[PDB]
Amino acid sequence: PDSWDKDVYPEPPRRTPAPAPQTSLPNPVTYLTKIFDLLVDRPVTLAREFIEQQHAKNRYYYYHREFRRVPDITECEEKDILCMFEAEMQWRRDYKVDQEIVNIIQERLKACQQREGESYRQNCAKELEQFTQVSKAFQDRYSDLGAHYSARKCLAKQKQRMLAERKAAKEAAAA
Amino acid sequence: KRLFIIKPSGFYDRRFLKLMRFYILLTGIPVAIGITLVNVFIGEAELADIPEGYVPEHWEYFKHPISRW
Amino acid sequence: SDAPPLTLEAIKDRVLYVLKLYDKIDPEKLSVNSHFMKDLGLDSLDQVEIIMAMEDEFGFEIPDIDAEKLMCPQEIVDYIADKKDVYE
Amino acid sequence: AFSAPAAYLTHQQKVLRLYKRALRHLESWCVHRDKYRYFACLMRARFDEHKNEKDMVKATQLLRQAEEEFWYGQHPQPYIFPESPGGTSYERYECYKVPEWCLDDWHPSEKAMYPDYFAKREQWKRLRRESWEREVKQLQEETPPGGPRTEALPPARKEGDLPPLWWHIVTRPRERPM
Amino acid sequence: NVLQIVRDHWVHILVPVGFVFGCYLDRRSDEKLTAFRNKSLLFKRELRPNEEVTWK
Amino acid sequence: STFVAYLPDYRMQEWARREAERLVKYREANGLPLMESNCFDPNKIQLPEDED
Amino acid sequence: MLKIIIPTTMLLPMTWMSKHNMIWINATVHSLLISLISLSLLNQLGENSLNFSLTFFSDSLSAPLLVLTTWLLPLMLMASQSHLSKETTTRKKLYITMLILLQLFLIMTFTATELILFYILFEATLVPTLIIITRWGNQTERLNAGLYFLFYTLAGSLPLLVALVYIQNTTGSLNFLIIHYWSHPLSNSWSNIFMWLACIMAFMVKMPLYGLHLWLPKAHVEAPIAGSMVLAAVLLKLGGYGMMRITTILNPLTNYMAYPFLMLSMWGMIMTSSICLRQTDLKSLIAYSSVSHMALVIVAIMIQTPWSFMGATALMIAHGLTSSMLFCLANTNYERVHSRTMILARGLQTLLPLMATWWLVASLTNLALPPSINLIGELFIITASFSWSNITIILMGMNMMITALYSLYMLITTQRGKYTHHINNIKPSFTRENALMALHILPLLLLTLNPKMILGPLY
Ligand SMILES: CCCCCCCCCCCCCCCCCC(=O)OC[C@H](COP(=O)([O-])OCC(O)COP(=O)([O-])OC[C@@H](COC(=O)CCCCCCCCCCCCCCCCC)OC(=O)CCCCCCCCCCCCCCCCC)OC(=O)CCCCCCCCCCCCCCCCC
Ligand SMILES: CCCCCCCCCCCCCCCCC[C@@H](O)O[C@H](CO[C@H](O)CCCCCCCCCCCCCCC)COP(=O)(O)OCC[N+](C)(C)C
Ligand SMILES: CCCCCCCCCCCCCCCCC[C@@H](O)O[C@H](CO[C@H](O)CCCCCCCCCCCCCCC)COP(=O)(O)OCC[N+](C)(C)C
Ligand SMILES: CCCCCCCC/C=C\CCCCCCCC(=O)O[C@H](COC(=O)CCCCCCC/C=C/CCCCCCCC)COP(=O)(O)OCCN
Ligand SMILES: CCCCCCCCCCCC(=O)SCCNC(=O)CCNC(=O)[C@H](O)C(C)(C)COP(=O)(O)O
Repeated sequence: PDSWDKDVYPEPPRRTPAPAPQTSLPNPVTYLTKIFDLLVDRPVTLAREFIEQQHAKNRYYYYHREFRRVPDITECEEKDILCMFEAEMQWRRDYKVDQEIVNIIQERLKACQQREGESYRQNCAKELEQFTQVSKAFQDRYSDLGAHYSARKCLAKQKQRMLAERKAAKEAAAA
Repeated sequence: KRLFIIKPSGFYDRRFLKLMRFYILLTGIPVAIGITLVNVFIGEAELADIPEGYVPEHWEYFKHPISRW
Repeated sequence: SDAPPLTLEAIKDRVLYVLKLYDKIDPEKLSVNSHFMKDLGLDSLDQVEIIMAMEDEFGFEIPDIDAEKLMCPQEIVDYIADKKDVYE
Repeated sequence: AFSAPAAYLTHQQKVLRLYKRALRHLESWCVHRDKYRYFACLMRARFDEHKNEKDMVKATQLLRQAEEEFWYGQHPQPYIFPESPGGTSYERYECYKVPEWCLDDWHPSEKAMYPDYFAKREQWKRLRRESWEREVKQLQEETPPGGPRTEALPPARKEGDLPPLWWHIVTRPRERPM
Repeated sequence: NVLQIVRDHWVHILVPVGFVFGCYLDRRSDEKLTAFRNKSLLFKRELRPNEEVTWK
Repeated sequence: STFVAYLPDYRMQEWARREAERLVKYREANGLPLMESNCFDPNKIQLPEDED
Repeated sequence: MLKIIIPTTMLLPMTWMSKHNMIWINATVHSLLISLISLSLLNQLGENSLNFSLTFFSDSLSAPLLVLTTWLLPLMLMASQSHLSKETTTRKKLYITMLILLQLFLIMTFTATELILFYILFEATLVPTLIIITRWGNQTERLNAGLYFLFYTLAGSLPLLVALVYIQNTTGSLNFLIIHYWSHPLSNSWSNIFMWLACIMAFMVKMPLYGLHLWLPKAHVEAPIAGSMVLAAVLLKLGGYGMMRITTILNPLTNYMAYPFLMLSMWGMIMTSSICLRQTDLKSLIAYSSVSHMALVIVAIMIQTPWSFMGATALMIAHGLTSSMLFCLANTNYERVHSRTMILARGLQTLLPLMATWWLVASLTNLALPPSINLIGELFIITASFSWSNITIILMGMNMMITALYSLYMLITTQRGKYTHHINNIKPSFTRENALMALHILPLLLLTLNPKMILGPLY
């Protein structure tokens, strides 16, 4: 339905064929479907209608919490505990959001593999490539930090990688 | 012909099970009925934007009424 | 359900049945109180074949130490009865 | 199972036990009744061949080589009666055997059901309590000074005596207790 | 009626009273750590037309 | 058990999911990479100048 | 944190001013009430710990441990009041006082902000435990057990004291937050190697690490039932909690200082599990099982990954519940037949069916049946260890098998077969014993529904 964003959770246009009977025999599946409909789906729908009638009477909402952007750990001087505290809390919240991004991408991948049936190896390549890009980025940022991770250790990992990349590019320029 | 079956006493285990069921249900049937009545009549809140210049209370960031309370 | 509780009377009829189906025992002169070696003139091997016939009869095996002494049909009846818990 | 064992088996007992074992394993090998009956008569004959030997030494060597033959030719999977110590039903009903002393821990509401059974049980308990001392005294009377020599117990000998140490033999649970 | 049953069941107030006193002392302890109340770069806010403190 | 079952989302997992949804929508709506291998801005880093 | 603490202290005069025949009722009621109030520490912020004040704070690591402590107190009271019936009023009040002081010391230790206060409370727990073991212990061997429990512990903890005061002299603080935010790498030097050892060995001996574990069979077997319950459920977890806290100042040295402790813990896992297969005493078997489980926790803490820390937290909680339940189950039979030998009483399922059900469930959680939290913790630790090195699966796999073996061995030996003919004093199960077993078991099963609560800070 419209409850969730179809841009973050997309799906193809859902092509389904029309029934083309070839025999005089009655299809027991469709009769069972009519029986199921008129014994199960209608009482359940009525119950839900009443429940939502009672819901509409008392309507209240909640709001997603928004967080400002505070200075990160790079612009905190070495022993300033308050800047360090706020930077570390911000880094932790960002780590949580990145975990959820990888989760969304993995959900897409799984849904594609199930949906595409026998053709998943070709029809889910974009989902696989998207996951590969996200996984590579997430791995660079947080892998090998260990328990007792922190923004300072993430910064040290990034700086080590940046040094290696700079030196590699410099010796490639001499080639 | 009907013979006597020598068993250990089953009175005490049965009494314990009845007492445990009784107390668990005594307080857990009202809770089930209360959660049902809340879910049906009160319900969860719907996500909305924060109106202009408004600042919500800390409990107004959760959707379930019981969690909010 | 399964088999009806055994009655000493059915037991003893069955032991006498197997005993008159034995070629070394005179049917018209065998009694529930006849000693095997003493009255009927058998030896230990005849008595062993007789216990083995009794286990084949009642479908349960009898230990050698206990058997050594089942020397008359009444003793076999008593053994089977006290083993299978029959009072009448 | 019911008889007190002796210090040793005689040559005759060993020979009879080997006879029975050989017959049972032969029946295991000879499935059908007629063929088993034939070979069992041949066995009985081969057994009777040395029936009247007077030299104990040669009889012992015959028994020994017969046991060696039995061991080499035994059935690896002999027939066992189902409730026998190797049977498929050997101890099947041991989980249903409850000792009688459990009945004294029953709640009075449980004994309210079955009043007659429990009256008769009180009678049995009175009987045991009033027989115990005579049993102990009789066992002390009939026993040599250097302790008992076998596991054999004497019967009752007086007017209203009971055979000593009878309670747990008489009040066995049952062999199909449920 | 209630004299001696109070005298034998008055011990049932000690632990609830201790609970209340502990809540009170926790609030007093909170009252000592207000140096950064409405002063953090993440949660600093404009007071409402009538409120005095952002948390107590 | 009821109290623990209805504990409010102070661990901020719903919030994190909604935040990731906003970020993913904005980032593949603009053609931007879903995630960047650098957690911190390289313009705010001052590496040691010479490496040999 | 004051709201939880003051009532616990209140419990003290409430029991000292109670009537002679109401001590158990009063203590049990108000212990349960305290446990309920504590239940409110499970609400955790996420990014950081809840800092109530300068002195106390609660974590997601901490919250599960506190709830388990407070919940264990009423169970210990239920388990004690049977064998303490003949005791005088004053000595019963003294026993309850020991249990209350132990609970008070434990709550404070888990929530202390800095290491020196943690050390003082972590060491103060020794006195009530020793008094309980040596004064109310049934056997003559209790005196020897008390000495073993004391000396093994102090020989580890005094170097920790020296190391802590040295660290505060060089760093300026022992507050855990400052310790974490200002962490700097430990160089590879002999001084740092011995600082690492002095920071680690106390918690190693508390766990216990294999080879330094000999105090535990003695102390856990010779103690009264409540002493054994608290020794297995909570006091072993002091080592794990302290190690998880202290390993933040030890990086990057742990990378290679952990090798001998990992070797000891894996091989000794196999060793203590095998020992459980040939044990004639039933309490001795449960003690060695605890050792085997804590070896797994030591491995998890030493390899220092988020999955291993999550698994360690879950396994600590699950072990605390299961081990206490097993000790109580053994104690019921001991109360019946007055002997600890496992083959003395056999076929008890024929005589006590509901207790046999409790036995089966405790044995099933001990071997970590899915989806119990015992298996959650064990599986997370095993996965982290696999990442650490793929060859750990062989040791981990072997341990799983031996654990199933001795768990079902204990179950089969005590519950199945035929009853010993001579013992005729096995009375029906009391309501107290059945309720004690249920109050152990229901919480464990309930925890499966909400796994994250016992997972920890890393989650
Ligand atoms: C026991 C004795 C012995 C001891 C044993 C040990 C016991 C120990 C216990 C210890 C205590 C534990 C305490 C824990 C408390 C936890 C409570 C809690 O967490 O609540 C969670 C949760 C609470 O919901 P929520 O998240 O707050 O609400 C979210 C929504 O806003 C809500 O949505 P909504 O508002 O739209 O929904 C409406 C509302 C009401 O819904 C309705 O009224 C309508 C429902 C649909 C009906 C449609 C048909 C009916 C009408 C048709 C006919 C009439 C119409 C037609 C008539 C005319 C026809 C022509 O929904 C409900 O209220 C559901 C009922 C909730 C009951 C919760 C009870 C918790 C009790 C806690 C205490 C425990 C005591 C235990 C004993 C209690 C007694 C049992 O409740 C549930 O989880 C219910 C579960 C439902 C499951 C559905 C089935 C799924 C099965 C799939 C898996 C299985 C597949 C196969 C498996 C493998 C097989 C091989
Ligand atoms: C003997 C007779 C047997 C036959 C009878 C059987 C009867 C049925 C039994 C089976 C019942 C199955 C119930 C299945 C669970 C349904 C509810 C479940 O989902 O609640 C869970 C929650 O369970 C609780 O978290 C359990 C918490 C643990 C309880 C602890 C008790 C108090 C502590 C006691 C001491 C503990 C010591 C150890 C502490 C570490 C998870 O809820 P969640 O999916 O999120 O809910 C989504 C919507 N919400 C969030 C708004 C509710
Ligand atoms: C029964 C259970 C008891 C508890 C278990 C306690 C475990 C404690 C073991 C400690 C683990 C290792 C300790 C130190 C790490 C390396 C040890 C050393 O052998 O490694 C080499 C050290 O070289 C030599 O081996 C010197 C050490 C040899 C002298 C020590 C005697 C060891 C004999 C074993 C005695 C048992 C000790 C435990 C008593 C119970 C490394 O070469 P090097 O790079 O140059 O030195 C690194 C240090 N630097 C950087 C400062 C220079
Ligand atoms: C129940 C059994 C438990 C046994 C535990 C025993 C091991 C405990 C760990 C070692 C204990 C002593 C460590 C000292 C405390 C740390 C203090 C510290 O780190 O200071 C060091 C000092 O390090 C030392 O002096 C330690 C040397 C060892 C002295 C005592 C030896 C005792 C035995 C050592 C080996 C045993 C340790 C492992 C055994 C485990 C138990 C089997 C560096 O400071 P500086 O002097 O300023 O050096 C730099 C400036 N120049
Ligand atoms: C397929 C399974 C394997 C089968 C292989 C088995 C091989 C068996 C071969 C034959 C064994 C022998 O000859 S064994 C040779 C032993 N010889 C003797 O015993 C001679 C003295 N006889 C006596 O002592 C008694 O008369 C006594 C005979 C006991 C009867 O006594 P009763 O009359 O008072 O009962």
